[PDB]
Amino acid sequence: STLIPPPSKKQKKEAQLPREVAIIFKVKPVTRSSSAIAGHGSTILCSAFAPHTSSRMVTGAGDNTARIWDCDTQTPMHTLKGHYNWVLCVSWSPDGEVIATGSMDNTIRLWDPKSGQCLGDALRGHSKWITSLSWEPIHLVKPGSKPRLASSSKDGTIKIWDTVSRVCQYTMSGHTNSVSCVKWGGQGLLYSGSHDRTVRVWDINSQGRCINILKSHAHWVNHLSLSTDYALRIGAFDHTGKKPSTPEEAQKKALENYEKICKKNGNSEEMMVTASDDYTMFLWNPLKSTKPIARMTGHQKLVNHVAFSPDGRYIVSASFDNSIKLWDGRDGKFISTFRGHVASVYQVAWSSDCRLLVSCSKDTTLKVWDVRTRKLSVDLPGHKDEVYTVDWSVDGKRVCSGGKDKMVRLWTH
Amino acid sequence: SAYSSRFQTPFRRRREGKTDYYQRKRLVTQHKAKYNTPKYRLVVRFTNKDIICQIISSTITGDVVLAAAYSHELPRYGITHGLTNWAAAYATGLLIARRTLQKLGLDEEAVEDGPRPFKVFLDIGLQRTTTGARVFGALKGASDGGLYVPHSENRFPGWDFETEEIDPELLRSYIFGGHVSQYMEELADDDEERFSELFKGYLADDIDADSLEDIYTSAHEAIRADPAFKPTEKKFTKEQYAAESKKYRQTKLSKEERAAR
Amino acid sequence: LPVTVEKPIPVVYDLGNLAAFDSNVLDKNDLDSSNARREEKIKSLTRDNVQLLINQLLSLPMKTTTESVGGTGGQSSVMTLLQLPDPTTDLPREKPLPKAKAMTKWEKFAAKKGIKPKERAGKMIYDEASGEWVPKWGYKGANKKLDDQWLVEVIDPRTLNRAERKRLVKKNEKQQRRNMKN
Amino acid sequence: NARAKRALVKREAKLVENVKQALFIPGQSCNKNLHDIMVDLSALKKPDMKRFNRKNDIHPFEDMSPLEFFSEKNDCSLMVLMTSSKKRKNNMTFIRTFGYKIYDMIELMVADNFKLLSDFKKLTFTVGLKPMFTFQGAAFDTHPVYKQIKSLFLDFFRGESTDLQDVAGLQHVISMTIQGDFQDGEPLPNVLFRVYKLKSYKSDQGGKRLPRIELVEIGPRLDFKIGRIHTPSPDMVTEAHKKPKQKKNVELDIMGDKLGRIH
Amino acid sequence: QNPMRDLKIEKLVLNISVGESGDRLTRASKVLEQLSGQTPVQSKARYTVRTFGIRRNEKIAVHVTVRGPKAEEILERGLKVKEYQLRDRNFSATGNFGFGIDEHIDLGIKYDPSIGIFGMDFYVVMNRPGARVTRRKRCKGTVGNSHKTTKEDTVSWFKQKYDADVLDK
RNA sequence: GAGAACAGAAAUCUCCAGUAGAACAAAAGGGUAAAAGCCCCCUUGAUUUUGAUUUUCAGUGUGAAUACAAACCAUGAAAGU
RNA sequence: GGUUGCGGCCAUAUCUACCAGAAAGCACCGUUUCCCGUCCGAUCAACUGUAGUUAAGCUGGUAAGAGCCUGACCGAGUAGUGUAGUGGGUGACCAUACGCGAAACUCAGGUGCUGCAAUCU
Repeated sequence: STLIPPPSKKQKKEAQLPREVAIIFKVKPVTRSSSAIAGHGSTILCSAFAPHTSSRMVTGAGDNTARIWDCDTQTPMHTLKGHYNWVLCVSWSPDGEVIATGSMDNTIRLWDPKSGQCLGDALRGHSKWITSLSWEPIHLVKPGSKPRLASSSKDGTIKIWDTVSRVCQYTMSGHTNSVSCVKWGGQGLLYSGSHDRTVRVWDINSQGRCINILKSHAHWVNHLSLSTDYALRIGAFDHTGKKPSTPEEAQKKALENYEKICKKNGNSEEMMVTASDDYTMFLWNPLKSTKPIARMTGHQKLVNHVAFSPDGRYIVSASFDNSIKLWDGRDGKFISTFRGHVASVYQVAWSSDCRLLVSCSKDTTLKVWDVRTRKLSVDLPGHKDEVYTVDWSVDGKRVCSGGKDKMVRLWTH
Repeated sequence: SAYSSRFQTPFRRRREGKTDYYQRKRLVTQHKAKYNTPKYRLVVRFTNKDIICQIISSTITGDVVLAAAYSHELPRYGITHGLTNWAAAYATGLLIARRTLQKLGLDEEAVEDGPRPFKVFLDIGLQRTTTGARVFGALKGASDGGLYVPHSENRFPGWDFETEEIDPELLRSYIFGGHVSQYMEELADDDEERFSELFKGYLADDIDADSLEDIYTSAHEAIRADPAFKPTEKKFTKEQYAAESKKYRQTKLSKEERAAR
Repeated sequence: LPVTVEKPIPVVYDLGNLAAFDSNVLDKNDLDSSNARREEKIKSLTRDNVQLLINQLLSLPMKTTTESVGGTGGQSSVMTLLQLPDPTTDLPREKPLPKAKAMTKWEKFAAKKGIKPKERAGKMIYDEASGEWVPKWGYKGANKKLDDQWLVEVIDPRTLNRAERKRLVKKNEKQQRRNMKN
Repeated sequence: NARAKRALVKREAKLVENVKQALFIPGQSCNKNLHDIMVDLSALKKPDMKRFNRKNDIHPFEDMSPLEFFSEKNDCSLMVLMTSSKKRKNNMTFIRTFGYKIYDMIELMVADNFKLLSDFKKLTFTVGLKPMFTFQGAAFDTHPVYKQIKSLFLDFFRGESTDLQDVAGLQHVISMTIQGDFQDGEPLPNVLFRVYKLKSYKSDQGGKRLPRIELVEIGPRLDFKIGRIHTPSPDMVTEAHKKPKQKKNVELDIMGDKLGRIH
Repeated sequence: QNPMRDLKIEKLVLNISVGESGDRLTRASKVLEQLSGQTPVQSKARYTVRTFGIRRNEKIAVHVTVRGPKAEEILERGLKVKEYQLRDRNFSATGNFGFGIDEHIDLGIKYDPSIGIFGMDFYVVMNRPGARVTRRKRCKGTVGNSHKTTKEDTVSWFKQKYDADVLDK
């Protein structure tokens, strides 16, 4: 090993002298690993902590049987079954009353957390494998009604789903290529990326009618994201994790948590961002204008992920150049470039306190950065192969990760 | 008589079977080529109808305990039976872990940032090192309680000696006491008289094999809720016990009663 | 209450031994054994010296490392430790240095000739007329294979080979004892 | 046979010597209070410490051979022979060696006012931490006898010479002070060995990070009286201080470059 | 009174000290295997005997311990060859006893001619509750004299069942 | 010491007694006691590089040994070794 | 004041025969569904506390009991031992001094204290 060169003898003589006397809510960072959890014999493709508690968690994989996990015991809990193809993606409802996942097969299957049994007949209609999912935010939802579940597929069509009737209340085919992702914003206007090098805001309130079509990327859009996505995903589940006493209380708490972040500038205008393969990223304010507020750029290779900070003050994105790049959340201005990964980054998840950002890459050793110091915090080796996915618990008590090693691993302070 | 004079007496702690100095020396006497740091041993022990686990730190005056827990506190958490079993040991380990984590202020010298998550070297003492031992379940419970005790998974129950794989479902069934449920189901169809003898409290309380998992889950939730370590009411004063001991303790005879004889 | 401390003569510091020395004149009256307060003044002086040392030790740069799981002897990333300068207080050595080196009558001849140190690449060497390597030392040796062969084509020759090996071993031990003599 | 090789490597002049072992030697005249003071001093010396239950009649000032023999047999270059007599009451003849040969000797008879560790607050005192030192008085840096006592206490209590140390391990601080200033040619004032447990509190008036320090004595308390003394011969002083020793216009530039200079 | 210290067997230990090394030791072990139902453990020679032609470390004998209710059945089966008449000897002062018998085939099991004729040693060992303290890894200790087994207690247990007589004073 | 078919003073088996005249390469000799002795399970290592000496002459950011120190190794639950 | 876990000193702590242990806490104990290992569920591993026992281990008390230990200005600043002087003698060596400085022996005493957490009529 090439150890750091020993200090010069003059440096030791200087160190011998007296020196440098001068009379003149928070999440604990993860720093340690946990026992591996054996499970289905296939590489994990996705993971998502339960919004209401870190003890529950679920992960997809190449095995058809999704496996919920009891993080407190690091043991399998009520393994899911029914799919006949790979579980390409998984997502929890913001209320937490129902789970949703997207199989490589066209079928989609809601699940009940209390037992893991499938919630009715599998959703169907897509001509190609599911790409992403986005539950409707609870604050938009009226009390006493289950949130709608957005869906997307490689064909590029999107079909809003009514979870109660298990039927597609709406459908669209405005994208000529695959929809890389979709998200349900809190303003009531849908947004989604596409492989056709185009983005199209949609107004679900107007029977799904389209209203705008962005067109600035030189290459296909990837991983569309919004500053409000954290509040829209957590479902008004504060870090304490207490369940609201009534559904109307849940609606009020969700509207309050959304207004707290939407009005950071004194006005309700959530920021939006869209990663692209052209080594560029663009801030977006679709309600304000059809053109980007700024053209973020600098990565030497295609960005693989983007994630707004929970407060929205900062933007960050994974890249194939092995150097995550922070950006300002208000204007997209460059801040600092993280480094250390030996291989292309895949995805990252912001800490609930916003002071840290867990990350993973094709290199077996996932890492987490302390954004406040703009420097690496602590490496997290242990995975035997690529860490395809990582996620942070909403309370911050624990972190989970998957990979090609077929050995799920949890992490906590 | 010369044999009594020549031989040197074994150390009184060695004269007891409760300790083995050869292991305690390595447990305490760090080399210590690594940079010096404070260290504490997570002592663990077992006894009939009871379990004991406590953190400890070396001192010139003798070992000092930073925290302690016992199986007898389990019923307050709803574990009214099975205190000696594997799942009860895992529960006692999670209890001591949450208790030390709460007393340490980790949740619910500020310099040299203090979150400094706690770690300890568990010590089973003379208990045999074998896979599936309940002491290993108490260690797994301490590891799940936020304490960070290093340990390979080889000794956890359900381990396959022929491969690195470890079954997690068996570990969950052991943590929940499911082996006791299997023993009860086996007794239900086998000779009933052993069922009438064993688990007499589970039948007197109308306990059933299906409910043991929910009972252990509620006990874990109670351990997560209030690990305050409530002191016993101690109804009688200690002076009353000291007076009661005098009535029967055999005080040494006065010299006046023996020198004359 | 304030941590600040000062003396007319600045305290000497040796941060490597975690030691400090105070040349300031002691008060003979406070140190008298008869005084009941003698312990208190010495305690206050030791407290002031420890406060000065902590003010010095706390200023030293601290190491940091990202390694946290699987480190053999590395410090935890949450942990931080002072970079102690090497001590300035020389102390007597425990034992004399092992300066009793000897050429053993061979290194001089090697310096006098073109001979070079052995490659030290590995004991293993391929066996002749065989599909598997036979190490020449540290394991089953081909040199001892001659005893195991069913025929030598020539007193038993294997006994002569063992006698030659014992002769070489005794010659090496004799050369070692002769180098021990000098 | 390999096990003997490890003992031989331990009994060798390593370029970075391991911390010297201690071997207290109770005397035939030793009083039980002297044995208690010896156990108290040994408790600070752990783990590098040893004991011998057998009583001995060693006379280091009259015959050093037995001490040199025991130092080699026990691999303990340090030694502290307990002794007592009608004149040299509660004698404590500390000893040091270089190569198992005698290096120096000095008497440190305990004062009658000594206090055992048990007669102090029962504060925690983790074993194996390196004590801090806080010498006091100008004579320690000038008087050859006090300089020898300081070097002896440092070699005995400094512990491992680690290149890095946690702040958490500074749980205690050894302390010593001479019994006042003295004019040259006066009898040497008795040394006042002391120990204290460290304490810390928020300052609020001396920096955002520096905490207020406080001390709580734990002992053992002792007030050694100086007596007979012996010093190494100058050739021993030269051999014992030599560095292991294991370049102009050249330096190791940062990043490992060996940049030169023409000047 | 002696409620908690009732006499009871600790274990039965059959043994066969064969007089010569060879394959016959395998059949001698198979005899104990078929008798006790468990695999015999081989016993290597204690040292260089040299008084019978055996060498050190050579196998000479086999034995197998027995416990539980079945041990009493083998005990009675071996006593039947003894005619339920022990000698005044064959009794340890500590409270143990044993005996051997020629022609083990007589004790119940079929002659099985291929196995061949063989005798077998027997040595029962009495014990009392609390004997576990002597062997337990934790809190190991001795036993009190009042609880210690004695030859009189062994003779009393022998008269407690099987109606065995003590022949040859 | 009491004992065990053949089996006795020397076979193998059992119970109570042992500061260990057990086997620890050992020599003056201190000493090893839930081992440094007996039994059982898993395993390479003559691995890589950083410096200070060693002679060389395609003398070479080491081309190779010696010593230094870091990774890597085996084991255990770990301390640690 | 009794007791469990960890300990410090390491025989004032160990060995032999008896007696007591009220209440509380080990232990003995009952079992082989499961993890686990032995020829043997004897030890080890596990099962709940169910049928019991203070009979043992264990805590205390007794003994002209065996060893051990403490301090006394007890031997004693004694014996032993280096030092000077031709002080006596051919001399070895002997009195005179301050140093280092014992032990056998004698006297009196004892047959375990002590820290942390917990518990007990």
